Amino acid sequence: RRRLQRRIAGLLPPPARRLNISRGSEFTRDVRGLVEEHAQASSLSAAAVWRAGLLAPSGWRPPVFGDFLIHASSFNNAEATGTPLFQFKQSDPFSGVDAVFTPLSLFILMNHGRGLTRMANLLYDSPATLADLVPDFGRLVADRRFHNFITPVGPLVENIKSTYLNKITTVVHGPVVSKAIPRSTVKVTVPQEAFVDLDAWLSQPCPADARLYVALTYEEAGPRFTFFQSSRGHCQIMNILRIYYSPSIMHRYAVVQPLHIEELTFGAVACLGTFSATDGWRRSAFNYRGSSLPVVEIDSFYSNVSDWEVI
Amino acid sequence: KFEVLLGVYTNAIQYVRFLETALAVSCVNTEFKDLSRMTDGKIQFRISVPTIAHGDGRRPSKQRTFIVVKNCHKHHISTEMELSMLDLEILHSIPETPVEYAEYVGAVKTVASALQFGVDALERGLINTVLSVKLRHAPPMFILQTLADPTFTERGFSKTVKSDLIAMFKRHLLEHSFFLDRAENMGSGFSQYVRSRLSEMVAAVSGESVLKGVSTYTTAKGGEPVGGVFIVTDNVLRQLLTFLGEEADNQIMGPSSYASFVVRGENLVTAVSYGRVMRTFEHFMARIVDSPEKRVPISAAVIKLGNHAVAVESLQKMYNDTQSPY
Amino acid sequence: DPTFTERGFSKTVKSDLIAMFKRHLLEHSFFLDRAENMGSGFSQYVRSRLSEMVAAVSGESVLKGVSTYTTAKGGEPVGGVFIVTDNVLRQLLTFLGEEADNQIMGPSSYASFVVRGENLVTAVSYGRVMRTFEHFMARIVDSPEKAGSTKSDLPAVAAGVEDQPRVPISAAVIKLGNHAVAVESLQKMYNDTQSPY
Amino acid sequence: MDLKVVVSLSSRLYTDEIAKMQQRIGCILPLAQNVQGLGLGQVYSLETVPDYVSMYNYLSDCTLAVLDEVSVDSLILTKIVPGQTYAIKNKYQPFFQWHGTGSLSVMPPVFGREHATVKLESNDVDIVFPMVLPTPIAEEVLQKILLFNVYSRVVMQAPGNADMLDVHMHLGSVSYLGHHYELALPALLDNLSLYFCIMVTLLPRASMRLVRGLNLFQEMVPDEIARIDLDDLSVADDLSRMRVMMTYLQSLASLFNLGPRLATAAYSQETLTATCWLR
Amino acid sequence: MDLKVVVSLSSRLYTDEIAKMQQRIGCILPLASTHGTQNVQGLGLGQVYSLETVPDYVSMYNYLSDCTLAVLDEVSVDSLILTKIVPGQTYAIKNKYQPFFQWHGTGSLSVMPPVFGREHATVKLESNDVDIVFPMVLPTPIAEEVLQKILLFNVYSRVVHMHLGSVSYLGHHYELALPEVPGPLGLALLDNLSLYFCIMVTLLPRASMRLVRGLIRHEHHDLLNLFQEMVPDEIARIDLDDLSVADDLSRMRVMMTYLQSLASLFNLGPRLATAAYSQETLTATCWLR
Amino acid sequence: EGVENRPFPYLTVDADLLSNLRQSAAEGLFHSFDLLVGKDAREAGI
Amino acid sequence: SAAEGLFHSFDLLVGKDAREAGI
Amino acid sequence: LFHSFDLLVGKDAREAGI
Amino acid sequence: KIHPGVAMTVVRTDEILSENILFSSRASTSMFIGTPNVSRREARVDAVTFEVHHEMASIDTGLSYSSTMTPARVAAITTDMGIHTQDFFSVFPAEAFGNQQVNDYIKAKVGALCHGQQATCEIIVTPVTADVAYFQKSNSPRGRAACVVSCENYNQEVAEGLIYDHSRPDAAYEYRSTVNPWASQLGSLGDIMYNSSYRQTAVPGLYSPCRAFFNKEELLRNNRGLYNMVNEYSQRLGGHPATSNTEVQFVVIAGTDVFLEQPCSFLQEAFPALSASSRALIDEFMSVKQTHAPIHYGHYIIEEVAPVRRILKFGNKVVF
Amino acid sequence: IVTPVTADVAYFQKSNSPRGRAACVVSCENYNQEVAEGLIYDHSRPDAAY
Amino acid sequence: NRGLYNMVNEYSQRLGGHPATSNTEVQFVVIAGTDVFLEQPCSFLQEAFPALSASSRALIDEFMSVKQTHAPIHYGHYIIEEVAPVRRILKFGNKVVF
Repeated sequence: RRRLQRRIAGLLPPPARRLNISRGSEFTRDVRGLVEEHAQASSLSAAAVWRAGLLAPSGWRPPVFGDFLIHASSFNNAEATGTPLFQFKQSDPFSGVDAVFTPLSLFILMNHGRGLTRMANLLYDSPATLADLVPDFGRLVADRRFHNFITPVGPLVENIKSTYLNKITTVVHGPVVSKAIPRSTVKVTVPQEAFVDLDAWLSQPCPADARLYVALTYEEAGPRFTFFQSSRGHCQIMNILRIYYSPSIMHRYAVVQPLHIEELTFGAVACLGTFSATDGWRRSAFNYRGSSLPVVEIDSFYSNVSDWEVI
Repeated sequence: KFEVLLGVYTNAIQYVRFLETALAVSCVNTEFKDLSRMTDGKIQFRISVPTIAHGDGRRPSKQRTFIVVKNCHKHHISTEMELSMLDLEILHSIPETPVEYAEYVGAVKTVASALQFGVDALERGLINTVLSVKLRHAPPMFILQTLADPTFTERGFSKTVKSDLIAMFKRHLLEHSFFLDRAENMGSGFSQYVRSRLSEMVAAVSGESVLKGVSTYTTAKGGEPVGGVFIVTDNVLRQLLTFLGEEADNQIMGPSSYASFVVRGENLVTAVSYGRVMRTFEHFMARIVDSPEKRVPISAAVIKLGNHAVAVESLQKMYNDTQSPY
Repeated sequence: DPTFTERGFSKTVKSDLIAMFKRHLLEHSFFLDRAENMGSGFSQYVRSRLSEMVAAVSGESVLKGVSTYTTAKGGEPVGGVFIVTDNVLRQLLTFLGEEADNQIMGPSSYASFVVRGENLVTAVSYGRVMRTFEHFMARIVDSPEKAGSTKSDLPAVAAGVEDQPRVPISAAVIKLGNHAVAVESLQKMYNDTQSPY
Repeated sequence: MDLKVVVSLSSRLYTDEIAKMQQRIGCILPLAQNVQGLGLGQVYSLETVPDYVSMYNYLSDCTLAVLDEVSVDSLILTKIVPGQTYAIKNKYQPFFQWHGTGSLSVMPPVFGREHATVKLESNDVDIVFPMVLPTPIAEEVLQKILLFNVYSRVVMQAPGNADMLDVHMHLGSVSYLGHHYELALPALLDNLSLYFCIMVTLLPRASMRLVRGLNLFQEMVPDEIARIDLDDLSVADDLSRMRVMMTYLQSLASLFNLGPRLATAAYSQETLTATCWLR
Repeated sequence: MDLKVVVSLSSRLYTDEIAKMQQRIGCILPLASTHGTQNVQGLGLGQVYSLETVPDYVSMYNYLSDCTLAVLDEVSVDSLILTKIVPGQTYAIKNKYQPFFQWHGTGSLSVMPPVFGREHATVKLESNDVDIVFPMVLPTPIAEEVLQKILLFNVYSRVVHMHLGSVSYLGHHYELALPEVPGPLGLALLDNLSLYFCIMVTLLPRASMRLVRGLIRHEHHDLLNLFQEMVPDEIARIDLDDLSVADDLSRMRVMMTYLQSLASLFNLGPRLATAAYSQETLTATCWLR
Repeated sequence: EGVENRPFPYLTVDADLLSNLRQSAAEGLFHSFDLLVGKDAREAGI
Repeated sequence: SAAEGLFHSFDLLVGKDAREAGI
Repeated sequence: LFHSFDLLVGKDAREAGI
Repeated sequence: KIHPGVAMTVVRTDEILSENILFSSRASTSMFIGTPNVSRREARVDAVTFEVHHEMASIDTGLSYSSTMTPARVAAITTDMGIHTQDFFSVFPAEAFGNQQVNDYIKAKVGALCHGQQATCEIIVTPVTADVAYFQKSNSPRGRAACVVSCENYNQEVAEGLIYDHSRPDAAYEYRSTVNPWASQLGSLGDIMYNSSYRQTAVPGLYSPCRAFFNKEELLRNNRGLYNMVNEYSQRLGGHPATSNTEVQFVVIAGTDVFLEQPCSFLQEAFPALSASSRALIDEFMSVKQTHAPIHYGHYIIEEVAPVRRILKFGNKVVF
Repeated sequence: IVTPVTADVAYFQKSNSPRGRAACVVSCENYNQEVAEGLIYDHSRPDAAY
Repeated sequence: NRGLYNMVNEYSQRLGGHPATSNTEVQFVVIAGTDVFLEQPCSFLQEAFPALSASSRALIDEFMSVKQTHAPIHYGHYIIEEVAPVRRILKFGNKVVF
C-alpha cells in the first residue's frame, strides 16, 4: 500500500491555480504562487523538465487498440513488433476469426502462383493453408476488387502467445506504443525491397511530418505491395504516383478493349500513418535463425489508416 | 570461453564559453538589458565631431553635430532537445529497489545531459550569431584599403572620386586579394608582407566609435590593451605562427571585465551540472514523500602589429565538434 | 584537412579529393630525395615534412592522458614514433640534427590482467569477462550518484599502466616543434634473421 | 475539453417522445442554441422540395454531433471535433451491419423520411438523423437509386426500351459482406440524376475540346460511335457549355465524395457500438 | 504546447512597412519550415510566386498543400511573430483580403494562390530583398469556379472570354489575372484531365440519353436550359443500342471510382472548416479540415 | 549493427575524438556503429 | 514620433498625488 | 536616474553621458 | 569546323573555397544577453520535444566600419572551370520551332554527370569585329561598361542612360559606343535572352551567369550610394548566388546555410579566362611567359587575369 | 592498346586513363550498377574530364 | 564504388588488386604474397602516367638542350614530357634534365 500510495501520489495531475478576486490578501499570495509557478516552469533548470511529466489533462492522446482473433498457423511468432497488419474482409457474418496478414505472409500470397522471398518462405513454408484462408485470390485479383477486401489495421504492438487461436493487438488509430506499462517504443518494421522513398524516384518546403502509404497495386503477373514514404498530402501523392505509374498507362492503353473493366484500374493507395520528417526512417536488419533481411525501422509512428483511393 | 569487454569510454564535451573565447574582445557586454525592454530598437546619439576653424573668407566654419540613430539587431537563438517520456515516468516514480535506483540515476543523468546540451547549445549559438554579426558588418579589405583611406575620400563624394574609387577597388581585387597566397610565392620577405597586410587591416578598421571607456581586455605579460581580434581558420592560424613566428604574450590575456559573469554566468551552467539536477530531483522526490501522508587567463595568441597588440583566435575547434561548417 | 570535409562527402567533394590525391602523389611524394634539390634548407624541409606527418595522424586516443612514455631529459610525453630504415635514420640524425635526447623513459613490464574472483564467476557462468570489474562496481554500486568527470576517471583508464617502474630505453628523440617523437629503426632485428624489413 | 452542448427545448417532452428519443440515443445528427434548425429537419420539412444536393451541401457545411443523454427538457450532445473520438452506435431502422469496415459515410437518408426520423407532436420541429452506413453500401445505394431514377424517368417518357421489373430485380438489393438488404424504392433524387445526365451528355464535346487542347494517341481510345461530332459550334455556347459542365462535374465529384466520412476501429456486435473518430 | 514561430528580419523594418504589416494581422501565411525561429527569406508564398516568371497557380496549390500554414498575430521591429495551424486547435482568421468575399453562409474556406493579382497582396519589404505575398482565403464554392476558370482559360485560348476572365459573386464582380501560358504543372493537370476524359468517354452510360431526349421533347426544367432546344447526333447513335442493367451497373461502379478520382484531382489547396463566424467582429473561429 | 546499448558506466576520457565524426561514420570507417538522435540518446533501460 | 531614440528617466504628473492618469 | 545607465555610456562625463 | 557569321562570349562563374580572416576591433558592438528560457514544442506521446530559446540585442557602436574580412588563401577551386555550357532546351522547354519533325531533328543534333560542379557557362552572340583588346582586360561581357555605381544614388532615369543609351560613348573606351550592339542595347539579342523581363517562361531553378550582367533590376540595384552598395554587398544579399556542392549548378532558394559573396555583382566586371585560338599559342605561352605574342597573324591568346593566380602545368613547363 | 591515329596528343601529355573514358572510382556514385557502369561505359554521356 | 574511408581501409590492409612479382625476370602476377609488400596507387585512382615518349630523335635531343622552350609538337612529330611521381634524372651525355 505504501508502494502503491507512493506510486499514485507522484502520478497525479497538479491542481488548477485559483485567484480569489473577492478577498484582498488571498489575491496577492495567489498571484505570488502564479509567478513562482511560471518562473520555475520556464527557466533552464530541472524544475522545467519536472513540469513536463505531469501532462495536465489536447497534446497527448491514448490510442485505440484492435483485439484480433487469429489462427496460429496463419501467423508467425518470430516476427518483429512493428509489422503493419492487413485485415481481410470476411463474407460470413458470424465468423469470429479476422484473417490478418503480415507483409511476408502476404508476399507468399502474392508469389505462390507465379531477399524478400527467402525470408518469406522461411517464415511461412507451407502456403496451401494460407491460400485456403482467403476464399478467392485469383478471381478477386481478376476483377481487381482485392484492394477493398484488404483493410490495414495498423502496426502490431502486443502479441500474446497461444498454440491455437492466437490473439494479437494492433494500434488501429493513434500514437503507436506498446500495451505493457513497462514502457517501450514500437518501432515500425517494413522490409526494404518493398519500401521505396519517393524523393529518390523524384530525384523544397519542409513539412511537419512524412507520411507512410501502402499501395496494393495490380501488376500483370500478380499483385504487388509497395510502401511509399511521402512528405506530401494524400491528394498530392495521388498525382505524384500518377507520375510514377508511367508504364501502367501504356499497358491500359495496349489492352485496347474498354468493356473489360479489369485493366482500367491499377491498384489503390492507402495512408497508413504519420511519422516525423525531421527524424527519417532508419535502416536495420531483422534476423531469423538462419537468414537476415534488411528492414526499414520507423519510430514515433502515429497510425491513422485512410481509405483505398484508386490510381 | 569468454567474450572480453576491453573497456568502455565516452568523450568529455568541452565547455565553450563566449566570455572565455577572444571573440568577446570585440564586444562589450552591457549589464543594462533595457534595449530588449525598449519597444523601438533604435538608440539616438548626439555625436559632435570637431572642426578646423578656417580663416579665409570662404564660408563661416559652423559647428558640427550629428544626430545619428543606431538600430539594434535583435537575434533569436533556438535549439530543441527531444527527451523521451519514459524518462519522465522514472523521474516522477520514486525508486526503492537498487535496480530502479540505478535506472532512476540513469534517467536523471539523461535529463542532466539534455539541459547541459541546451546550455552548451546556447553558448555555441551565441558565438555563432556574434560571429555572423561580425561577418555581416565586415566589408572586404579590397574595399576598405581605399574607402578607409582618407586621401581619396573627404574631398566630397562626387561622380569622379567614386568613378576612380571603383577602379581602385578593381586593383586591390587583383593584386592584393589572397594575401597569404602571395606570401608563399614571395621571396625572403615572408613576415614583413604579412605583417604589413595585417597592420593595414588594423589601420583600416580602427577609426572613430561612440561609447568608449576604460582599457578593457588587457594582456598579462605586456599589460598593453588588446585592440581587436583576428578570427581565422586553423590552417591560417598555423601559417600565421610560422610567418610571424612569435607571439607577444604566451597565449594569456587578462580581462578584469569578466567579473560579473563569473557569477551570473556560472549559476546557469553549474545549476544544470548534475549536482543541482540530482539535488532538485531529490527535493521533488521528498515532495512525493510528503504527498500521501498529509582576471582569468584567456587562451588567445596575441601578436604585435606596430602599436596595437591584437589577438588571434580560431573557432575552428568550436565548429568541428558540431560537424558544422566554419 | 578539415576544410575539405566540413560539408558532407557529396559526389563533388569525392571528385576533387581524388584529384587532390593524384596531385599530392605527383608533387609531394618522396620527400627525401627531392630534399637534395636544395642544399641550404634541407633541415627545414625535412622538419616541415615530418611536422606535417604528425598532424595528419589523429593522435587523440582514449589513452592520451595516461602518461606511459616520457623523455628522459625533461618531463614531457613522447607522442609517437617514426619507424625508418637504417639509411633514413643515418640521414635524419644528421640533417635533422643530433637528437635532443638519446633515451626515453618507458615501462618495464606488461601491465598484466588476470581473470580474478569477480570475473571468474561470469566467465564460468556467462562467458563474458569485463576489464576492471572493480571499477564497474565502484561506478554503479558504490555511489552511482557521483558521475565521473575527466580527472575522476583517470585511474580507471590507466588500468595497470601507471603502477610500474620505468626503466630508460634507447631511442633517438626528435623534437618536432612542441612534440617530441622518437625515431628508430628495426633493421638490426631483421638483418640477422635474414628477412626483408 | 468542455464539449457538452445543450439545446433549448420550448415544450416539455412526453413519455412516448422520451421513449423514441431513447431508442436512437447512440446515433449522430448535425448541428446549426436553437432547436429549430438543430439538424437536417429543415431540408426534410414540408416547407421545401426534398432536393438532394442542397441537403448534401448543408450536411457537409455544418458540424455533426453525437448525443449522450436525453431528458424532459434538455438534450445533452457533444459536437464533433477532428481531434478525438466518440463512441457511436448503429441505431438506424434501415439496419446495415458495420462488420469490420474501417469507414463510415454520412449521407442524407434516401430510404424514406419516415424510416430515420422522430416526429415531435408537442414541439415545433420534427427531427431527422442522417444515414451512417459503410461506404461500399453508400456507393452501391447511390448507384442503385441513381440508375433507378434514370431507368424510371426513361420508362415514364418511353417505356418501349427498358423494363421496370428488370431494373427492380437488381437495382433494389445491395449485397455487401454476405448481408442481403432490400431497398425501399418508391420527387426525390431527380436533380442529382439530371446533373449526372447533363454531365454524361456534354462529356463527349468536353473530351473533344480537351484532346484538341493538346495527338492520335488520345483520339484512338474513343470508339467510332464515341468519336464523331461535327466541328461547327458557336464560341459563347461552347464556353458556357464547358463552364456549366465543369461546374457540375466538380459539384458531382465532391458530392460522390460521401461527405463527412467517419472511421471506426473496434465494432462490438454485442453492444452495437464502435469507437469512431472524424476523418 | 508552444505553437509560435518568430520569423526574424536581417534588416530594420521601416515605419510604413510596420503599418502595412499591422494592417494584415490574422491572415494566413505559409511557412517553409515548422520550427520556432525562422528567417523572412522563405516566409510566405513569394518563393514559388516570383515577379520574374509567369503566374503558375497549380504549383502554388501543391505548395500550399505540402508546407505548413500559420496566422500572423504580432508584428514589431526586426521580427514578426506567427502562430502555426495544427489539427485539434481552433484559430481566429480575419478577412483582410482585397477582393472581399463575405462569409455569410459560414461555408468551408479555401486557401488560394493570389489569382486576383499580386500588387494588392504583394506587401513589400525594402529592408531585405524579399516580397511577402499572402494567400487568398475564400469559400470553396468560389474556389471551384476560380479553379475551373484557371483550367478553362488554357483550353479556350484558341477559341466572351471576359466572362471566364472575371469571377462571379452575389454582390460584385472582381477581375482575376489569367496568364497566356499556364505553366508545366498546369499543363500536366490539363493533360491528366484530357487522358481521364478520353478514357471515360467510352465508359459513359446510354440510358440517360433517353432521359434527356424525352425531357427535351417533353418537359423543360430550369436545368435543361443549356441545350437551346437542340440535340446532337452522337446521342442518337449511342441510342441505337438496347438498354441492359449489368454492363451499366459495372460501368457505374467504375464511374463511381472515376468520379472519386476526379474528386481527388480537383481538391487542391488547404480547406478550413469554419464554426461560429462573427460578422460584426469580422473574425472566424476555424480549424484545419 | 553489432553494437549493444546498455546503461554502462562510461569512462570519461578527454580525447578530441569528435573531430570529423559525422562524416567519417557516413563513409564507413566504422564497421559497426549506432547513431542515436533525439530520444534514443538515453542511458537505456536495464 | 518623439521618443524614437530616447530613454526617459522619469515623468511629470499633472498635480495628481495619487492618480496616474492624465497628461 | 531611475535606470542604470552607468556602464552603457561610460564613466567620464566630458566624453559621454546622458 | 567552318566559321558562322557571328562569334560568342562565353561567361562562366567559378566558385572558390577561400579561407578568410576577420578583424574586428574592440568594443565594436555592445550586447545585451537575455536570460534563456525553455518551452515544450511537440509534446508527442513517445517523446516530449522541448525548445531552448535565447534572445540578444547587438547594437553597433562604431560610426565607422569596425570590421574587415579579407580572403587569406584559396582552399580549393570547387567548380570545374570547364566547358559545360547552358542548355536552353532545359531552361526554355515551352518554346519550339514550326515543324515537329525539324524541331525534333534539332533537339537530336544537340543535347536534348560525374566529377565536380560543371560551371554552366552562358553564351553571348557578338560580332567578329569585337576587338580582342577588349577581352584581354576585365570588362563587362556585353559591350558597354556598367558604371552605374559612380552615378548619383536613387536616380533611375538618368542612370538607365549610361547603361543603355548609346548616343554617349563608353565609360572606359570613349572612342566607341559598344564593342557589340547585339547585347549591350535595351532590346538586343543578349538582353532578350538574359534579362528578367523576357525570361517569364524560363525554369526558375536553373542558374545563368549572365543574369549578373544583363538583369536591369539588379543593375539598377547598384545605382544607389557607395556607402549603401558596400553595405548591401556584405549584408547577406544573395542577389546572384549559386549552389555550392550541387553536381548541376542551380540558384539557391534563399540560402542562409552557405557563405558566399559575389564581387562580380558589385563592380560588374568579369575577368578574362585563359582562352586561345590554336594549341600552338597555348604551347608558346608556357615556353616564354614574357615574350609570348598575344596575336599571331589571325590567332589570339588571352592571358588570364583573376583575383586567384591559378598555376598551370603542361607536362613540366609551369607558369605561376 | 589499339587506338586510332586521331587520338590527340593533349590526352597523352596528362595522366589520364589508357582507354578512352576516364573510369572514375568514387566520383560517380555509391553501390550502383547504372551510374558507375554508365559513367564508365555508356558513351551517350561525355566523360567527366572532357 | 564503396565509400572513401572504406577504400582507404582496403588500400593498405591487403594487396588490394593486381600486383606484379618483383625480383623475377618477367613480371608475373603474385600468388605467394608472403614477403611481397608493396603499395599501388594505379588501382587506387585508375590513371596511368605519361612516359618520355618522342616521335623522333630530333625532339628528344632538343628536350635536353632547352627543357623549357622546347616544342611539344613539331610539325607532324611530338614529344611527351613524363609527369610520373618519381622524378627521374635523364642524362644524355652531359645534358642533364630533371
